[PDB]
Amino acid sequence: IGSDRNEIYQELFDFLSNHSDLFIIILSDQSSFSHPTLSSLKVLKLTCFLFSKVSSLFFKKSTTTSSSTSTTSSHNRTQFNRFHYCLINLLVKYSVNSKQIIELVKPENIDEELLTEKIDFSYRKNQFQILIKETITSIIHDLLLYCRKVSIVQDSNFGFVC
Amino acid sequence: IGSDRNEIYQELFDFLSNHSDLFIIILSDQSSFSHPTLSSLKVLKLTCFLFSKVSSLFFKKSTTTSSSTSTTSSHNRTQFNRFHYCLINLLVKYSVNSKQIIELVKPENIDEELLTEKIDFSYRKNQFQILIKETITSIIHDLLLYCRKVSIVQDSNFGFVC
Repeated sequence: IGSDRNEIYQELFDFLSNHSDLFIIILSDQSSFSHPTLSSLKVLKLTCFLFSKVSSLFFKKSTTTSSSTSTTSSHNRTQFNRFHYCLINLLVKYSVNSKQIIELVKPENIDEELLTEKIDFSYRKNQFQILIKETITSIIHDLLLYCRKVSIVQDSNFGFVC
Repeated sequence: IGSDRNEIYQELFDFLSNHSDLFIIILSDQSSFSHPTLSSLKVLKLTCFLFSKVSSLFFKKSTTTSSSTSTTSSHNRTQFNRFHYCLINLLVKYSVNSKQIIELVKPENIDEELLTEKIDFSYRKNQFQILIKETITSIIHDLLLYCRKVSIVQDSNFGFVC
């Protein structure tokens, strides 16, 4: 029903918004690790998808000006601004440096080393440099869905500038 | 006088603690710039020195339990915990990866390219790979002074675990 997808998206909103420092540390991709891995990218692919799904509640819970506690509506909008700049800076990092990231990622498992030897006959690359790249297609895709759901609002009003 | 060094250290404490998210971004050294530079290290050498100087106020303003606003003393201690983990993770990054950092830094000026051609007769290295290294001696030294001033308190009581 019209309830049930918004209920799922509200337990996900209030998850992401209580655990906000962990999700800021994930969504900055401020990686102290001198190589990224395919499993940090597996986690990032899922995190950007969740923010793309919940994006319309991120607009609403930061724009509903209730006639009471100005100290909470400013806080919700400050969390929104932090998450928004992280998600926009990922759309810079993962598009512009896309090729360097595919050339910097390392395997974590013998399954991924056996994809690092093997070529793709369509591409030459190895199969690992394609699984990384198509994980990066996924990161860019739901980041662009987040940007669309934040730039264009209901009744076709404009939202935040991406 | 006994006032005047605490005046200078208080304007520096309340500087570093109001501007906290800028100093967290400096002190994490989560360098998304795919090479570090000597001038980011010039800034980091000064930032670690200021936190080493102010460290004893960072212990006091996070441990003075007044019988009043538990909502502020918990906040001061949360800022302390953020700065402390950054300064400790720098002491990991700059000691263990010390040699790789000297092999990853680039010059920003023709003055520093003219130190990148020139050898040191004592060392072979170039002179730039020594100026980087001795900037890293400086970063490690005042980070170790911070750790000493935070591990060992007045009366020789123990402080925070480094």
